[PDB]
Amino acid sequence: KKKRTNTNSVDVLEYFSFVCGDKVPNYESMGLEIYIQASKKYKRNSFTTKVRKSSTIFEVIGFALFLYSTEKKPDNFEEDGLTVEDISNPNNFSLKIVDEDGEPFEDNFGKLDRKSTIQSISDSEVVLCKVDDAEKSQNEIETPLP
Amino acid sequence: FDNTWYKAWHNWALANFEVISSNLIHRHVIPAIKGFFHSISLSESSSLQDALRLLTLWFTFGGIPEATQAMHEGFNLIQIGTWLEVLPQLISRIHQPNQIVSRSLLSLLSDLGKAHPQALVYPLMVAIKSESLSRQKAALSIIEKMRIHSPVLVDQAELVSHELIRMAVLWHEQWYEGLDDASRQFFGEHNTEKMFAALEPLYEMLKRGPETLREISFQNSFGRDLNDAYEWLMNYKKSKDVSNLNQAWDIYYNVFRKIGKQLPQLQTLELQHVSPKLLSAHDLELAVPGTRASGGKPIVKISKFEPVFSVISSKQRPRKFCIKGSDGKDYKYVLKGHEDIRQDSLVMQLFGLVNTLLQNDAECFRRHLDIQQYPAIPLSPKSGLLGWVPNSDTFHVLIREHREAKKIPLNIEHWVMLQMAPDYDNLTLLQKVEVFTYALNNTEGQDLYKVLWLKSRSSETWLERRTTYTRSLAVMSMTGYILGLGDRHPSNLMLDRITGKVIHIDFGDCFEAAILREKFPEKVPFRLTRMLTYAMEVSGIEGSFRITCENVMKVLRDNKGSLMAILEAFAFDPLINWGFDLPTKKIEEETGIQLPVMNANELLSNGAITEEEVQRVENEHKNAIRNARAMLVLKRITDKLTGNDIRRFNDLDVPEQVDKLIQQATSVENLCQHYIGWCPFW
Amino acid sequence: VILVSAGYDHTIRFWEALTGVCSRTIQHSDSQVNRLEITNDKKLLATAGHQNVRLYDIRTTNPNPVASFEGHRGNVTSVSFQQDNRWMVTSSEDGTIKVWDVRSPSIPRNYKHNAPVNEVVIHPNQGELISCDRDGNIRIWDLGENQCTHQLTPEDDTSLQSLSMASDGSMLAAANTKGNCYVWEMPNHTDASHLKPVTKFRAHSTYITRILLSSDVKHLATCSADHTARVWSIDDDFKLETTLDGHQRWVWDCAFSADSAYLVTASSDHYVRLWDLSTREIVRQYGGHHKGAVCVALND
Amino acid sequence: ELSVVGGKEMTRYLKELMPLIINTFQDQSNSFKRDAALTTLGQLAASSGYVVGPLLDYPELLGILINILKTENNPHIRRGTVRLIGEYYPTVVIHNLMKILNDPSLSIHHTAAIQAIMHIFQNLGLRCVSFLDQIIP
Amino acid sequence: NYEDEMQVTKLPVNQNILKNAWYCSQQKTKEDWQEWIRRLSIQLLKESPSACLRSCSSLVSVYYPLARELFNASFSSCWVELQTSYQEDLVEFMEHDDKPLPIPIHTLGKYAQKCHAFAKALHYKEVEFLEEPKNSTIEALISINNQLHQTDSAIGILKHAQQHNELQLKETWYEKLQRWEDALAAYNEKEAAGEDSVEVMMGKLRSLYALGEWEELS
Repeated sequence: KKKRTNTNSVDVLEYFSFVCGDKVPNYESMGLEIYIQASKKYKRNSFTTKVRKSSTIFEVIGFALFLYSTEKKPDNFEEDGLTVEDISNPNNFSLKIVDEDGEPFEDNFGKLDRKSTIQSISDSEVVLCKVDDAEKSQNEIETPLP
Repeated sequence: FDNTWYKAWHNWALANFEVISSNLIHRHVIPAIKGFFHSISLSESSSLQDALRLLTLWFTFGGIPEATQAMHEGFNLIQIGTWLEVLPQLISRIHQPNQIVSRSLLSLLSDLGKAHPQALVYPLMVAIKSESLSRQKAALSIIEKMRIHSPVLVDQAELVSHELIRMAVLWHEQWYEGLDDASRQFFGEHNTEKMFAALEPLYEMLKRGPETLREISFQNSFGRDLNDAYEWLMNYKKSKDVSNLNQAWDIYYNVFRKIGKQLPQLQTLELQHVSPKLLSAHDLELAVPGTRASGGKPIVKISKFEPVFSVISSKQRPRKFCIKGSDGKDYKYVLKGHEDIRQDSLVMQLFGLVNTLLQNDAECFRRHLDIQQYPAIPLSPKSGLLGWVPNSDTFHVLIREHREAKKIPLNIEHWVMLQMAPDYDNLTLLQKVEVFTYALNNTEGQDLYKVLWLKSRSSETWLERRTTYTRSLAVMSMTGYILGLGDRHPSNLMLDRITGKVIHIDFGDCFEAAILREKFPEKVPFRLTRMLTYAMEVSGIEGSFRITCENVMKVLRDNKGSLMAILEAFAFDPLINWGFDLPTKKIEEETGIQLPVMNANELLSNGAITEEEVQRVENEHKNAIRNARAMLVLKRITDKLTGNDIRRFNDLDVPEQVDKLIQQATSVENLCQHYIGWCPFW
Repeated sequence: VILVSAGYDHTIRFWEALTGVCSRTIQHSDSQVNRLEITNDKKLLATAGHQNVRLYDIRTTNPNPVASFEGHRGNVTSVSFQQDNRWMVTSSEDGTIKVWDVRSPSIPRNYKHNAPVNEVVIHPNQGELISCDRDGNIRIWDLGENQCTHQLTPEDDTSLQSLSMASDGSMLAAANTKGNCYVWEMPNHTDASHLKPVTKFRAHSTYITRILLSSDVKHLATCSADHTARVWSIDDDFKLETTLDGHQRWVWDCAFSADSAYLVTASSDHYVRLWDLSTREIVRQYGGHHKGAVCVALND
Repeated sequence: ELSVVGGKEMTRYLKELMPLIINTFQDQSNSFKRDAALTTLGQLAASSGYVVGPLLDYPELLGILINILKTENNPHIRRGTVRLIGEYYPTVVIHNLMKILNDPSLSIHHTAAIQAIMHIFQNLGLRCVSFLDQIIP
Repeated sequence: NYEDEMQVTKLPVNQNILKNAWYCSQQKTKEDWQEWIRRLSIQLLKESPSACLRSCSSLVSVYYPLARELFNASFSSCWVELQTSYQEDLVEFMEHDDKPLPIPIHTLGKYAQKCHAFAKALHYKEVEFLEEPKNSTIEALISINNQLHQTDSAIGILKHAQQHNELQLKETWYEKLQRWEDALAAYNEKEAAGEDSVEVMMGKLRSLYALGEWEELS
């Protein structure tokens, strides 16, 4: 294809490989603690095997700048400046009973990829700064703080 | 038959002047105004206002030699003098199509613009940087006069016009940010042969290249190749356009990832590295880079300033501090970048209206104030030289040092909105009213007191900096309404760290904020951030709105008749304010009210060529998207604050122009609505 | 039985109005809370987005959108269903009163208001729509004519939040945002119908949300920002029948079940109360809410 | 000059008044006749020196106002005459000492050297509290 | 290496005991007070501000910043002390405490002025005028601000609180006619003030004078 060189898809949506067709894109279903239904949770725009669950939320500047509604979590909990994963949101492990597993934030986040739990149905955890210091400190290569 | 009181008897030369706008013979009988303007150009008539209508709404008539010999030679009897003002208007009015009496007045302006270009020449320092083509040729042959009139002063200010246009912002961040959006819609649209020359005119430029030592080289020395992978998009687009698809597929890419990795090193510069040319001026005469006001001062030099500047601090990036003026006086400046100094010249002109009509006023002149001509020249028609912003502190850092000293976030509102509201997205008017009046009852902004009240330092500098400001909400409060630009953003709502006086800064757009902005039709005079506009003064704008009742009443009627006509020639502001002031009330709710005052479509397809120029439609329709938005200051200064809008016509006088603001910073929720700039601070 | 709904909390909890517990337990997002009513057939209920109708077949508990219907800027001001049930006739925050066949995904007709429609309802004659405009103009839009006029302004410039007509054709009753509840009187007709002035009230001294003139048309259950769940009978009792207050209530409509003896306080206070209108006493208070409730569905 | 030496006489003041209070007869005051009457406002503040409140009242500062004949026309343009007049807080004071003690006419210049070595025992001290003071001290 | 200087501290009991001994007598406190502000000079043990005010020149102007040094340091210690915070009884040292340690003398702050009557504290009174704009504190604010001549907002908060706060009676007819305002209605506030004991009320008599006319007072 060209589906790599449009608007925000050289400034923000570069590492994603769009010319590459769907497995060099394995997609992503993020769902809030303000998913207050279970039917429109964050369906944009996959994983390049290469870029992490640092993908993902920075597409919540790139799900808030290709469906005009799932609100813009501001702006300093997304990301700082449009590269990688959410220093107050992780991803957390899904099981198979839709139990919102708070504690074992080290399968999908920044440490490894979000091609680390095979499934194109996960929820997430709330941060009370227990979650912010054993995840930005494992992530000084996956929060590119330019 | 005159022989008395000649100013009021010139309110006459003006009913014949406005009425007759060949017919007695009137080609004569113009002579009522033309010799009687010469009775009032005394000084009480300084009004340049009605002097332009004579040479403006005569530049339009032209006509027979009574043109110069009895009218313009009637001026050449007195003198320039007062044409220190309106010279940026005279460097816009450059083709007038009769040149034969007007080169001849442009010759005359070569003499007018040869005496005090020594001050200005700076309207010709701009002029030669943009085209005006056949009428910039006149501007270039008027340089012949400047090259006779000490070529020492004009060549120094030229050295730098250039050395600042050669320095202006960067070059390699600028060229790689003017490729960033160009061949982007050329790639995924296609624009094809449109943005085929939005990187071609950047090539030119790096024609001089590995140019100045350690920056216009360190980016083309290891940028020797930052050309070789353009000329594959050149040839073979001539020939394959899906085989060589794959080149704006690449060259696009490579240097972007470099641009960000190149935006955290764009602040501390040199100058040994880009301009060691502005390094080596050391001292020119003929700087006057912000003095230019009178001469008591005698033309400040530049005795410079840091090789190593300190840049803004925004996206735009035009080096803000101070460039040492020799009048031992550091010249305050923030250059201006890729812009328009006929907006900030009309932003000084119109601060020149207005403080001369703040001098003229009643009490309100013993208790006198005046809103501060902000120091700016146009470096390009797209650039400038601004002026340090002189003490202050703007409502974003002005709500910081509260919440700094107080330690309670700006989020808490938008986080007491992430608590009350999911946020405002969807949340119609009784709702946005709702989660307004719970993220407020809670909320308190006693801050303007508390920050007052740190200085204070008489326990009455509290009073003295306010009882300065109190009258300084009032003035540019009523100012920022009847005009426009209200601009709600906390960089606009600047406080003073000096006196506490009205600072607008970052001047948006000539017309008002409701039919703007689409981040809500925000309709308010301006804001009530209320306890920062309340705990400032006793009862929330009541001794202060006593004082908006002073300004409004005064500036409702004090000569509002004219005043108006040549504030309307901002009706037709030739090039910059044509240009920047149509696509003024923001064109996002405008173009659209009358597409079919006239025609536009089905005459641009049926003539062989009649689209180029078609004018009428579209260029005198952009002059009638103007004369249907401009008749519409004039019909928005006669039924709202003489001042038109609502249901409630007549005039609305003091009380009803007094409530048209208490209605609109309480009614209604319309004070709520704006957002990123509204930033709902009690 | 059915009701419902949610407020800021965004918790489509259907409970039953003749019982005590919870019918139908679905959290709500991706928009408010404009609309959570059961559709004329009372089965494909709208839960409402950016004009999203996603009709969740009250009978089958917890679904999946079944029949979108999306597409118009803003949010469906009100999803009336031209009882044909053939026509949805959505009055959105957009403006354009299209006029959805809610049995085919398309917009068959159009007519523009310049001053974000405020009110919509159907007269039940199929030849009517008595579509209202933030100016207030009740512009009588008949469903087979494209008529602006007939247009009449009850109160100029203050928005008509809320038009309630009757099932007859013997009223209306029209209350503006200011909470000034002009009562007009319809020659039950088709296409024309002349509005003829009984009584502007004071709604409310405060702000109206929507005055339904009952299933009965006997009351006028006038609910407000100031928390009151007032009912006002039809004849002369357009003079106070009730002031029903409460705590952050901001009850945002009314409903009448199937004898005008149950008022429902849709309030952001946590509670959707099924009171006892003629009896003014909370008979049935629902906890099924993180925070508030807005508008609202009581098809017995 | 007689405004400057009007102490060192009162008579150099009073007589200066009669060569305005009798130039008043024909000529007008407003010229400087505003500043020679504002150097009077001086020196009228400072009526505690130009000995009309202190020494003897000397029937004087009231031959002042009506010698400008300020009768029927007294306001306005005073505005045209504002025209003619043109923490480590413990270490802001550890200096406010040395700011004040910098006095030329000191009783003992040993109470500007006694008090200095009471900062030089000391902050001399932090060699940053010498290049801030002991370049200017 | 220089800077062997804690150097700043030291609290003064005994010494707050010797201030407690001389507050009965002095009562023109500026003599034995200033003696003792040489002893509130002695910060600690040694300093540059301590053996400093052993100076012979000792001026009241070094003594004022140095009367907060053995006091922001021994200060919040009620040891003798804030037991002797007010006594005590030319009053202008106070104003540097102030914005950043507060001190009580607010309600009595009529006392934060009556010692010098001026009504210098238009901001520790303006902190009590918004605290609660009381029915008698709004008009006491219409009084001490005709002094500051801020009437231009004391006919603000008199035209605001005649509109807003209730609807008042004796300060409204007297700052309306001060001033065209109520000229002949402050005189029609003689036709509803020939019942209020006309005589002294000068709102009803002035627009006969405020304004010739002298015929209504002949």
